[PDB]
Amino acid sequence: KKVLEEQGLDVDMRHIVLVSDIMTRTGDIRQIGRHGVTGEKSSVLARAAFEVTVKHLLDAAARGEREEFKGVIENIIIGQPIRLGTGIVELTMKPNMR
Amino acid sequence: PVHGDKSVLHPVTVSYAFKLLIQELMSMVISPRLILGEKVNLG
Amino acid sequence: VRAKGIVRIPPEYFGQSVDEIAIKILRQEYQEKLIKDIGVVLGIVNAKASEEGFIIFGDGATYHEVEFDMLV
Amino acid sequence: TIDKINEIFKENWKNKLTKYEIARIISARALQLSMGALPLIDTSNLKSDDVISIAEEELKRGVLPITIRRIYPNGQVELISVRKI
Amino acid sequence: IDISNHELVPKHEILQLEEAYKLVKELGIKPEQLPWIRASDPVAKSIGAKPGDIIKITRKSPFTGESVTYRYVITG
Amino acid sequence: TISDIEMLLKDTEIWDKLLRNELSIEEAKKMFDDVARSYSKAD
Amino acid sequence: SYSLKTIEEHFVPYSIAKKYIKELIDT
Ligand SMILES: [Zn+2]
Repeated sequence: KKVLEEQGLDVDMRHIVLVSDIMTRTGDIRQIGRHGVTGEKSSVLARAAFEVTVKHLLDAAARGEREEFKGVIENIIIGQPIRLGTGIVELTMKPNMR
Repeated sequence: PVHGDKSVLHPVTVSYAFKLLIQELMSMVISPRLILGEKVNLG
Repeated sequence: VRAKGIVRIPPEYFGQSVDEIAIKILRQEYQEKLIKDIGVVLGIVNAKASEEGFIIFGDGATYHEVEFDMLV
Repeated sequence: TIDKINEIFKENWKNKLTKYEIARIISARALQLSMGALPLIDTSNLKSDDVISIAEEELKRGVLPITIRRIYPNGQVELISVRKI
Repeated sequence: IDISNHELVPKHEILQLEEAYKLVKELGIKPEQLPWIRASDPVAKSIGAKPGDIIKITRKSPFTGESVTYRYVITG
Repeated sequence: TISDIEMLLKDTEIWDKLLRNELSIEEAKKMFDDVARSYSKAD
Repeated sequence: SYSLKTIEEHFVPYSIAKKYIKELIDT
């Protein structure tokens, strides 16, 4: 908040609170980047796409890890719809009584 | 390619870039096995 | 034999009674050769489909769960 | 009873419809009308022949039968109707 | 030395098991899915928090005044 | 450090057992206190 | 889109197969 204030521009406190919450989710101040919360996405394709590396794919292949595809980044990679916004809502329709 | 004719195959619509990535990983010793699932929500 | 499956009612068949549309779709898809397992019979009697049906991304048709009679 | 604000949120969103659900309803209805579904509102006397506009007007009127089932994280499911008879 | 009196430190409390059960049933989550705090953290050690417990933390926030958050106590 | 991992295992098993309503709150509290006392004595 | 699950399956009646096919032809 102080850093954003000295530049004189306004950013809502809710965004800063969310960022600080996601930094300290694991009990310690964890780096946002590849060694931290981005490092543990519980997914392989998103991890390999964030930074262009092959080591993560080979590590997953060796450990036999499987990707659940519950996130957003890897769903776009293959083509299936994401579960944010319009994804979260699912509809039911009865066309008989129209 | 592996099972010959005895197995059933299902069509899946994906980006061709993902298929290229799968085949490039398969050119390695990595063996990605795509797991299919019902297109409908089922329930 | 009692079989429950999902039937895809296309948008153009909207406003008609669900049961007749569902049995028409099942007959069109399962008039002969059935499926690989549990017989290859061509027989089918009738069906009853639930009114509420799902809508899936990229498809305007409605997907209903229907239980029906085969002649395995 | 997680918190007071959670209760306010839950009782607020019971009788209202979010913009994501509105967009999904409109897109689904437009896709249905494009393939050949018969519109429920009167086709004539409409300034716009676009399918999107017809679906939007149907949603505003409430004629189209669509029920939105929202699954709460604790397993509760809520059904919200758009008929508005 | 006591650090709980510092301005940066919110109010930490250890809630009973029935309240934790009600919380996890209402949230519909496993207890480990909550954000978790190490049992060796000085704020948890001051109140004598034990692993497997849930800590109720009230923070001062400008939107609601007092905000209630729940942390999970893990082992080291 | 194996004591900490084993304690985490036992605590999550007790919590999952509680979520299935195998036994009431008070017995689970006794189990938590007992395991904490037992495996903090070693440390 | 086509998930088939057979429950409480019953044997095809050879004697009543003629009746079933006659009913199908009627329909
Ligand atoms: Zn094969």
